Amino acid sequence: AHRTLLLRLSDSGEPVTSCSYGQGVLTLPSLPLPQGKKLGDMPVYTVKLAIPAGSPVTRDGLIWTNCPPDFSTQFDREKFYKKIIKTSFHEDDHIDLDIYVPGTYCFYLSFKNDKDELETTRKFYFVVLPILSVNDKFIPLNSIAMQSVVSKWMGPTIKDWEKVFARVASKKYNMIHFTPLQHRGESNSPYSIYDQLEFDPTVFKSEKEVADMVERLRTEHNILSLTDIVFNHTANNSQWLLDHPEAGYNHKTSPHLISAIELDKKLLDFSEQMEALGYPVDLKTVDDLIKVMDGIKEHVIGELKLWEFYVVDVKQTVSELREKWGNSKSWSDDNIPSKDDSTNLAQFVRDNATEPGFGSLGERGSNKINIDKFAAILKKLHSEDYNNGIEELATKILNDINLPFYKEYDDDINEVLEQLFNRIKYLRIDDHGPKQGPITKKLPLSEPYFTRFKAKDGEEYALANNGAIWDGNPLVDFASSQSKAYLRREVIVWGDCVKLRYGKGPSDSPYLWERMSKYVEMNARIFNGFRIDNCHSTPLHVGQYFLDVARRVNPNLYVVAELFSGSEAMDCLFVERLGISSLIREAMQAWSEEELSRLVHRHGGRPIGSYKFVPLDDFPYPADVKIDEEYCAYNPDDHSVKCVSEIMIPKTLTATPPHALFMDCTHDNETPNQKRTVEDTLPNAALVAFCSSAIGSVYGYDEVFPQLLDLVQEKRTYSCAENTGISKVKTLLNNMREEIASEAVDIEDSEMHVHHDGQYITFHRTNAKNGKGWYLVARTKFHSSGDQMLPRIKLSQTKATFKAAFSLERTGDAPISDEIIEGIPTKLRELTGFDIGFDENTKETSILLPQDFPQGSIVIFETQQLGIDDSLDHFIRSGAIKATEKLSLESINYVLYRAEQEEYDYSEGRSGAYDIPDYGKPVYCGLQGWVSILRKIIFYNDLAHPLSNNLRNGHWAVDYVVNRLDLYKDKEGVAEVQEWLRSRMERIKQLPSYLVPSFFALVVGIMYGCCRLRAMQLMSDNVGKSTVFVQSLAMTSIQMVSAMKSTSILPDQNIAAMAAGLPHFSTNYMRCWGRDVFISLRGLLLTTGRYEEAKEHILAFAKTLKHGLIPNLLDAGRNPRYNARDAAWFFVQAIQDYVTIVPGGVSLLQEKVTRRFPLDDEYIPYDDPKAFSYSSTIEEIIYEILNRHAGGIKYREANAGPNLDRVMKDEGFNVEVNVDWETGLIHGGSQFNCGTWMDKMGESEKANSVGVPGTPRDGAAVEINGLLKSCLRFVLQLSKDGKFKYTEVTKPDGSKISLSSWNDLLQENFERCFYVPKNKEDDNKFEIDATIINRRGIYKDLYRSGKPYEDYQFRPNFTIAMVVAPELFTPDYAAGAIELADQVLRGPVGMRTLDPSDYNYRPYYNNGEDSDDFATSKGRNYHQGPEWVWCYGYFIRAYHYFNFLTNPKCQVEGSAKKLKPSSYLYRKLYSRLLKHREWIENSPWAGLAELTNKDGEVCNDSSPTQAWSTGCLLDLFYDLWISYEE
Amino acid sequence: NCPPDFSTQFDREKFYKKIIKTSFHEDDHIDLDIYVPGTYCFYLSFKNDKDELETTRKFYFVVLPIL
Ligand SMILES: OC[C@H]1O[C@H](O[C@H]2[C@H](O)[C@@H](O)[C@@H](O[C@H]3[C@H](O)[C@@H](O)[C@@H](O[C@H]4[C@H](O)[C@@H](O)[C@@H](O[C@H]5[C@H](O)[C@@H](O)[C@@H](O)O[C@@H]5CO)O[C@@H]4CO)O[C@@H]3CO)O[C@@H]2CO)[C@H](O)[C@@H](O)[C@@H]1O
Ligand SMILES: OC[C@H]1O[C@H](O[C@H]2[C@H](O)[C@@H](O)[C@@H](O)O[C@@H]2CO)[C@H](O)[C@@H](O)[C@@H]1O
Repeated sequence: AHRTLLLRLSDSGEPVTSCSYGQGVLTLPSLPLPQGKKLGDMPVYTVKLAIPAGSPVTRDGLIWTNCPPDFSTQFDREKFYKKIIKTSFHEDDHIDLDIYVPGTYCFYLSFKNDKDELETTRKFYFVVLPILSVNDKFIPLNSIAMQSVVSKWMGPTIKDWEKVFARVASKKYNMIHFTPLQHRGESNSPYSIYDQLEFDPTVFKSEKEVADMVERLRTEHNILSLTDIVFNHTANNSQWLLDHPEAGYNHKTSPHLISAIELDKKLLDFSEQMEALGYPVDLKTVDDLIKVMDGIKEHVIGELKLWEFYVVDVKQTVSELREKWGNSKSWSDDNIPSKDDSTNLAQFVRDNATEPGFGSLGERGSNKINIDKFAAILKKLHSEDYNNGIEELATKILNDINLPFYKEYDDDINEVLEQLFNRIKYLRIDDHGPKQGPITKKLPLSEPYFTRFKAKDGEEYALANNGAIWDGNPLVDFASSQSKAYLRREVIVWGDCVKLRYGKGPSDSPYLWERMSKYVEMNARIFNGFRIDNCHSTPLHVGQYFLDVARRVNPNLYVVAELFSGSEAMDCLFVERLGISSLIREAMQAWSEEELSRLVHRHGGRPIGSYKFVPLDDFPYPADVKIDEEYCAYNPDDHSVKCVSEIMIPKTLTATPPHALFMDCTHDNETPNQKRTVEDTLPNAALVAFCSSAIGSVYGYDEVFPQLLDLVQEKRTYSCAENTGISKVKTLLNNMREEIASEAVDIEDSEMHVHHDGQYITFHRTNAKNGKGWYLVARTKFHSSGDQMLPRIKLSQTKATFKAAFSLERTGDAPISDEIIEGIPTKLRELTGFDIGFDENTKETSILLPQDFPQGSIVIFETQQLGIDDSLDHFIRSGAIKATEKLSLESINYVLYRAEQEEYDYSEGRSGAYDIPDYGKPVYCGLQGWVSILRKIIFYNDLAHPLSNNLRNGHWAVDYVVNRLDLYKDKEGVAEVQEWLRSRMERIKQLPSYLVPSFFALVVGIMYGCCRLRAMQLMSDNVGKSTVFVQSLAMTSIQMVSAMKSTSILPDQNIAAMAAGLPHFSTNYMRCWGRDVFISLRGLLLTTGRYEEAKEHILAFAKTLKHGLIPNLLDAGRNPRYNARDAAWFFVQAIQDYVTIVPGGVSLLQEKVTRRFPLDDEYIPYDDPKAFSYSSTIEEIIYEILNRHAGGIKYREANAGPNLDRVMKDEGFNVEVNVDWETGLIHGGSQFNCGTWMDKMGESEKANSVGVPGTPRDGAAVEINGLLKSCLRFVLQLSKDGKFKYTEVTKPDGSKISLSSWNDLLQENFERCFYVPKNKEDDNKFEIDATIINRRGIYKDLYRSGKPYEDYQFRPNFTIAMVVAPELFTPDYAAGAIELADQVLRGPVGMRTLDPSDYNYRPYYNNGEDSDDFATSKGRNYHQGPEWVWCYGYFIRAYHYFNFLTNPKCQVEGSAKKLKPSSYLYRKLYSRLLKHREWIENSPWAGLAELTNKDGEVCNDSSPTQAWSTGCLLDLFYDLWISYEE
Repeated sequence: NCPPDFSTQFDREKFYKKIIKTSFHEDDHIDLDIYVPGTYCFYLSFKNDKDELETTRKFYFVVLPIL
């Protein structure tokens, strides 16, 4: 059906963690194949790789992976296959990896670097677990019960072994771990394997003999089998070690150990003649201890030549100086240090005149000096004649060279004998190991560090034997040249075993790799898996190769490993590359009760009430996505991985901690009888069995054997005594886990709580799906530590049921037989007296233990959380899509957003946002306010967050989500969304309190994603198919477009009105601004597809025309202050954008509005019969704007006075506009007016700025004139097609000018007036006064301005003209001018409003400063430094256009021979949008800010989400889409 | 760069798509309807043996005027 997982990648190709589970591995969940399907009928899993659009990896990117393309192809570690990444600046690319067989798979990405070179990422691995079945019943990996049995203690017959099989089958173990069933070595230790390819001749005689026995275990007792596989060593008496001695490290293969060889055979030879002089041959005195140390000091150390292995032979080098003095005898460069600095001169010969391998160990005289270069230096430093003090000088230098080698020797020798008398002490003088036997040939004082033998070839070789250094990184081969452990005697050896020298591959040891390969695949044909002892000491490349050979034989190979590397990161890396399926954890390692509770806590599961993952505001919602319309397209027989909700966003693949196999006792650790007591066997195994993982035990733990069985010596056989000790309880524990294994699946599905009080340990296993759970109270018996009483156990909203209870008591000591390993007689008494009280009011269960509950006892309770059944998950994950069926792009605003000021409008100031105690209020009243807070909470499972605490303290926030929609119930689809929330929140309140936070965030997250998907479906294709960043930008359209009660765009009705920004531009007269609305109209309404909403805004604002201008402040239809010279031209530009984009957009021109003002610029009140009066067409409105400007405007603001503006002076109200008809430019404004987008009127009475504009833009502004040229071009081609009637324009005196002539006037004079030439020799043709100038190569910001220096200020306003009227700019002038803005005026998110090099530059805006500074006080800096985000949009829109025309590197051949931008340009565009994507990601408001202080500094006064901030970035994405993506 | 119909004007650099019907047996025939005399050219794009995009030369043909 659907076995697909989503693996999202970052911009650097690294996998993205969906949740924080800790250091882990991309493991895919172990699930059975579909009903009646084998390996190869279909892919086991499909990993959907998601690459971000426009990311640096997409540039000529390829996905490499060693995943075979089909089931027919075998797996190869180093054969990677190509996959092409479909590059796009809008749409992410998805690449499927079909996997047909479990194993280890990795992937890396290759791409074109920014240096046009090739670059490669890391290799990222992911493990597909094997499928474990016995006959035809699937065995979940976390329900494995493994019984480890040692071969040599099971009897001499195959049927005598099958007696042991029946015993462990009654205890209901489902897996048996075998110590290697091969022919054992001399010492008969199970791990010293004589021959790897031959089984034990005593029991088996063929491979089929063991294969039939293992298959018998499968069909008879329903038990799988696996063995140990030994890679690191082999027995010291293998006949192939004689035939092929190079398989281990010897004096030929590893020459550095020659020094350690001559020391090992110097001690076996010493211990054999030791007794002759032996003052303390075998004693236990303090004087005895020192006398053997003196014997070591004098009999071997003094007889080992002072060790020339380090020291250069002093006199034998001087002898080799006179011998050929007269050959190569000359040096050159003066870098030879003076003899005064003896240290520098001594090491200078070390770096220059030395033989290969200086410092390293090897042969006896391994460290040597190159004589021919040394004598050449001696002749250059002292004299060419030898007798001139060379014998003195050459010896002085060599002695100084050997000074560090001598101190390297004294530090080595001290560690040689300190390790000796500290090891001989414990071995002989019994501290904890009684073994003071007289030195024999079997047991000398020296442990054989090297196994000596005579081979074929003639030579007598000397291989060593592995072991373990006490402390040290296990990744360092103690036999390799990097370690000095065999020399300094820092190795605890195993004489039974012998080195296995693998190299970099099969080339260093051919026969060893071929033998181990055939040895691995032999056991792979028979058994179900392997066990690797000390896997951390086996090299990676060695373990990788052989485990892959095994998986080719047994595709369902189950790998266990005792892995204790340096850290958790190295443990995960070994699990990643080797394909380990389970890690061994030992419960006997816990020294105290608290360490056991912490060990059990690590492998028990997740906390109770843990948050569930949901796609939120960080996912793409493709409008064309498949949907489980009622979460019903699932069949239990398909065994498909489920999506999170009705939306079919597949299950995310995230790193999870590697699976654990918890062993209550292995075959190497001491018995509970030894480390603790025998009674602890019951509570220890119960705590382990309750963990949500695989469990196991060694044979004898359940049968309470007295002490740890010596794997080397002991020959006794396991007892056939049945049903001893815990055998009854393990049958219960394993049978109970079989009931749980049927439904428990992933990591979020099993929860846990563990408590430790004194000697008691509490375990509460809970299934998060149905609410069924187990409660374990286990009193541990580490020591007999007196009576302890456990307090009253309290379970909230839960009912408990007694299951079973036992006590383990000791009845004397164990028998002492020489034939049979018999355990300690124990009584298993069932317990009673447990009182389970249930309060029928508070629904609280209390549990009291009886006083007869001795240490070493347990009691298991079956428990069930109240309010949860099996049908709870389906009821929450269904119906939300049908509930959002009737939602509109307007109605989604009330479900998801609504600021507190917007909510006060509908609620008259009564409601607002829910206040979270000890935190604050969410940013929006809708679901977005919750999602913005919950995403970080769900990611970290922060159950201690103030919101998490409040959710389980009561149902206030639960009812708040449902009760909000009463304000907007009458709107389209909101009622059905509220009913889905009402029914689901009602069902949630019936749950336990501690489970409400996880379920509250799940219901809110599901409805949010359905509302966000519904939005992408209602929008256009370019938005509903793009990256999260583009869709997040598009959701700002829903944040701003809303219906209100205190304001609107129409004076007679209350309809949808685009707000300027939230929350400070949303209510009353502060909401609608004509300048802002039509700058954002193309991005928020046209790019998104809200064509009808864009028409309503154009028509409504057209009604409020006056003075041939559009009002800055639109109060619906009453008092619309006309303080704007900028607004009317952005308005007429939005009309062109409407007609250009909307199909049949020319119909807007003939739309009849009811112009609420007379043609003559007068003043009619709201209630006036002359308000409706006449009708106006958009054709007429556009012409009225063009001709009124040309004909000369003349007006003073109506109702001027303190009532209008409390700061504007009287002369400021009379602002005017006229067209200079020699240039075509539209000038206008005064130094007392602020009629541009930089609208800041001073209001500081302490700085004396009241009424003084901070940025008065009087004269010709680049924005106004650029929009004028675009409007003229639009109406010219409009008449050429027959859509515009008017073609004449009258000038103030009375003459007529054709509209074409006005367009030609600007075309011929715009660049001449504004452009500042970069060379001073061209200043004579561009109307420039060079005395007042800042930088050259700049398009001016103003023309004929009141302040002449403000004319030449570098401001981002010229880019608006570059976007709307590119014909006014010669390409090379515009490209160089906009490159200056990129280096100087471009901030990280916002565009610097003023050149930082200017003297008026104050980039910090703090409206509320009461100082005497003419700028900082009362926020006059508004547009004099601060970085605005919308100007960034117009900047990059023209940065892309003019770099595409100028720079030849920004162009590449396209289909149909249309010039398309290069990846070099897309790379530069993508980089300049990273800060915007980070901003909208990590902001509580799901948008982009209005303003930013200097260099990205957050401005508190800035509105956190602004309409035209995100709308101008959507303009760029639509530009690249509508022009190239065809 | 042949216009699709007589209403569409001629552009030197605006080329139009035509799909080649691949077959191992049958050749494909693609018609180029010309409505006005002038200079017309055609080139072919295809998937290279390197799985890349490759283009042939521009091949011109002249339709003489009617006098
Ligand atoms: O209903 C009648 C109406 O009459 C009066 O309205 C006028 C104001 O008195 C008058 O000052 C003016 O308001 C203008 C202002 O002159 C102009 O410079 C501009 O102001 C900036 C602010 O300087 C700036 O700080 C910022 O204000 C934000 C602030 O940063 C933010 O942190 C938060 O506090 O919200 C503030 C806005 O509420 O941005 C603005 C806007 O760019 O624009 C102002 C609005 O046009 O002209 C008004 C014309 O009606 C009375 O004063 C008013 O109370 C009456 O309701
Ligand atoms: O010239 C006054 C005008 O420009 C200043 O900028 C430059 C100036 O253009 C240079 O000639 C020289 O004087 O360095 C000045 C910067 O220190 C001021 O920045 C500007 O505010 C002023 O109006």
